[PDB]
Amino acid sequence: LLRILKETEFKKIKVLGSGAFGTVYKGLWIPEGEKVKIPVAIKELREATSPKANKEILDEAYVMASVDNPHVCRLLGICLTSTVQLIMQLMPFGCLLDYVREHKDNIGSQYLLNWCVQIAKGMNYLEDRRLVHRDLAARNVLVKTPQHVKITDFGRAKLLGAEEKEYHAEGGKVPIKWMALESILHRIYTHQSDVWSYGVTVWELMTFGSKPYDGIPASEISSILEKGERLPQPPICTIDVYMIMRKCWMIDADSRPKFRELIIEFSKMARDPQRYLVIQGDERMHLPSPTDSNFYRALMDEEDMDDVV
Ligand SMILES: CNc1nnc(C(C)C)c2cc(Nc3ccnc(N4CC[C@@H](O)[C@@H](F)C4)n3)ncc12
Repeated sequence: LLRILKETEFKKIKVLGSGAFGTVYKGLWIPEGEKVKIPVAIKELREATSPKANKEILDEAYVMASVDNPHVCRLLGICLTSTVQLIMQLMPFGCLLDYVREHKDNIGSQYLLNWCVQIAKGMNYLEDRRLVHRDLAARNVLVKTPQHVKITDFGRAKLLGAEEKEYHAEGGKVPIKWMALESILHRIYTHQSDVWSYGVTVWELMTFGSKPYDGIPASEISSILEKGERLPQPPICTIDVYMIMRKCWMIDADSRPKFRELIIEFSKMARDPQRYLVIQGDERMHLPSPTDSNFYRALMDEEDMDDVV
């Protein structure tokens, strides 16, 4: 289900982010000279000749091209010339981690709890398609509007065979602080280790983007986990939200909740959000509406199109 397009049909407008793996641009799809110009995000591979880097972005593209759900990001297209470029939905905002750090002062309990529900729904969808994401984290959730988020960043995701429970991973670099103990010790990943990561992701959100285990080095993490230490109760959480988090980090992976249970439990809480999260100044916090997000987008496109002239 890869739609392979010509590189010449895309103009890059602006850089939205860059890391060691590559660059994300805001681009325009221009298939007909000057008559159609449609905004898109383009992720471009830096190391065009590296077989390992090509492997990684193509695996990402494959997983991303086989998903279709409102709480999950999908691949619109690919270009395969001298390098690889993934063509993706352009969001007005970046990742949720950056979002919660920047907009801390106006984020209320209803938003935090809707985000929990939406990520669980997105993960439930992925589990139903046999996908183990293996890198769920607040930095890997995108903001489409403040009311609507989506799971992305499928570079590490694996498609389990029918009825198979586990993915046994090779060696390499891994995000220790989001991983289940069995993943650290034995390199085993499942939907229930994805549940462990989900609990860390909730904890990032409830702390408005604190780094987990801040101070403790990565190589110390499995030791402290085996000793029974876990991420601390965020200040805004009542015990009922923190217990859900703590259930996600139990040693027995089958004693962890399921994504479907997490959708039901967070839905219930979202029905009366201020009982479950205690935020000061909750009732007078303003976040942009969906129509504001379109305004912001039209505004940004106006100045960027003036810049290209
Ligand atoms: C201010 N606007 C923006 N800013 N940053 C990003 C990235 C850098 C998070 C954006 C990303 C996107 N669109 C998509 C859609 C689906 N997947 C992504 N990727 C997934 C893989 C990651 O490598 C990153 F490219 C985020 N981006 N739209 C807008 C962005």
